[PDB]
Amino acid sequence: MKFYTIKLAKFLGGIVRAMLGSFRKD
Repeated sequence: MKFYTIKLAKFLGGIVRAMLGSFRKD
């Protein structure tokens, strides 16, 4: 494949945490 598929997945998987990480439980 474009191999960029794995790269993007990581990129999103990096931001996904950042979003949730943005909001703190307490």
